[PDB]
Amino acid sequence: VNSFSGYLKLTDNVYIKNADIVEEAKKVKPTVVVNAANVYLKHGGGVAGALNKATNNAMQVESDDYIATNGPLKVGGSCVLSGHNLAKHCLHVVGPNVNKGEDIQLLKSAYENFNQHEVLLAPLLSAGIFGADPIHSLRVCVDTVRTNVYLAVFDKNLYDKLVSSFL
Ligand SMILES: Cc1[nH]c2ncnc(NC[C@H]3NC(=O)CC3(C)C)c2c1C
Ligand SMILES: [Cl-]
Repeated sequence: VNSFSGYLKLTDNVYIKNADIVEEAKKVKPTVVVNAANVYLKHGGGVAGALNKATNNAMQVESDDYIATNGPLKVGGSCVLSGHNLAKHCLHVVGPNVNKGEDIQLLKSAYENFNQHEVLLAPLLSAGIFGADPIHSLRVCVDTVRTNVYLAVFDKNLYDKLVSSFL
């Protein structure tokens, strides 16, 4: 049993809810919140910009130190950093950005990072301003993630479409 409330069960291990991941994290304080990151951990917009704002820019400060030490992530890669006031940990995962020409086959590699954590709160990778089809992102998620993933979908219209089209 966990504290996630109001989710629709899609599969054995995947759950979905129309919710702002920021407000959901502040309420649940999960062990792991997933950020829709880029390789430079520049959290300007989309989910990343929103999560960072909720930490009062502490996420960005920590991220800049991480990059100064380690260099950029790989597309499809991830790193674990602090969850600040939102979660114990933040798993920064780089889905491919279609508006940059990045290979969509890397979306599966991106979701594989979730399997290193028993339970996570997460957005659909490469959705929103990353330019991929959210229906496809949900499908890759279901077919790749084996640990327990709670998806927060901000847009109500999109959430309804994702549920009604789910096979
Ligand atoms: C403030 C905020 N909270 C979120 N919580 C979950 N997902 C988010 N966006 C990623 C993709 N999922 C969507 O519904 C829209 C999308 C960009 C296609 C967000 C955002 C921008
Ligand atoms: Cl986003």
